Amino acid sequence: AQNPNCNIMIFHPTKEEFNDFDKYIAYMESQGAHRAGLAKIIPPKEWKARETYDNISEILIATPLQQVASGRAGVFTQYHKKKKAMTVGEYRHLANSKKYQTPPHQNFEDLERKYWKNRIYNSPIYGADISGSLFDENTKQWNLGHLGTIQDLLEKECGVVIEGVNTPYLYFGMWKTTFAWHTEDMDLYSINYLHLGEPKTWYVVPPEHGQRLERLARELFPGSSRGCGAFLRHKVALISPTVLKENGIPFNRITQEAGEFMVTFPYGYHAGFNHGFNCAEAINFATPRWIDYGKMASQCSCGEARVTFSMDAFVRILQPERYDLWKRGQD
Ligand SMILES: O=C(O)CNC(=O)C(=O)O
Ligand SMILES: [Mg+2]
Ligand code: NI
Ligand SMILES: [Zn+2]
Repeated sequence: AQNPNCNIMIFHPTKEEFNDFDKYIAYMESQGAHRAGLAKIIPPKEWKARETYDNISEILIATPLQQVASGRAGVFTQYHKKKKAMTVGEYRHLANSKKYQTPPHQNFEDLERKYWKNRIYNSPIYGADISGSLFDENTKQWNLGHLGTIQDLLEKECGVVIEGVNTPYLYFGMWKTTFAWHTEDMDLYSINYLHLGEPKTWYVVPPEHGQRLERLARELFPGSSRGCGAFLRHKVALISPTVLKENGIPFNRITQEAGEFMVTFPYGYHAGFNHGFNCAEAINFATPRWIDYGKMASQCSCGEARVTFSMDAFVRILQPERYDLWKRGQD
């Protein structure tokens, strides 16, 4: 069995290996990369996502989200308070202001310490989930707006033709902006490219141990657990590495820098934070190996998780027993 300790693997494809996306994903899995839940892919030196970022400040963040925390430093939830629209230029200036800027630090480890110590005492503003792409249309390799669609994959594997579309999303971050513990919708893969700026630290639980994290989360967030049998789908709960280690939960960590891709694998729980002003692009995708995870994915039916149009068909075809209850949650 490849990668039996479920370590995060880092890949350095050549320019030739970077041509066929699906083939490279399947290669990484042949080496056991999925067992970690997360892999890093460093593009060949000849590749670029676009020519420059000199012209992005006019993008609009229509609904910036202020991430307000409740709890204790290692075990907290966050809620998103909607703020007035601002441009990326405005948001960058805000990120760099004395109130929001990254503090002086020695290295990534010192910064990680500071994040876990102090996160809850601040409310950083995240420009998340913005439909769009920063890949040049002429970038032919690993262009996250030109991937094969999940609808087409389900059609190829299962023969059924369904409605829905699959487009990328931009994320503008600042110091302390946080992504809560989650798997993807329908336990899909994700791919995330850090276009520019400061790093992003990731934490991940191997898919084979995801239920250990869920059981801890039910213990740590007992009201939430009574409200919903899949409350991590609400994407609000944080648990620190120290707390994970105290409770024997297997996990790994890695820091993504600008110019790097990360892939999350089906049912790989992940969480993390941004080091400073940055911009990432991400999208969900599927492979044939996903289909069995899609069929078994938990679902939030309490009404909180509220998701895209395209998840309807995935539930309807892969989980017909659950469909009626899940759709009641959506409506
Ligand atoms: O970058 C972020 O804030 C969160 N991204 C992801 O969870 C992902 O790419 O799957
Ligand atoms: Mg612009
Ligand atoms: Ni994710
Ligand atoms: Zn719910």
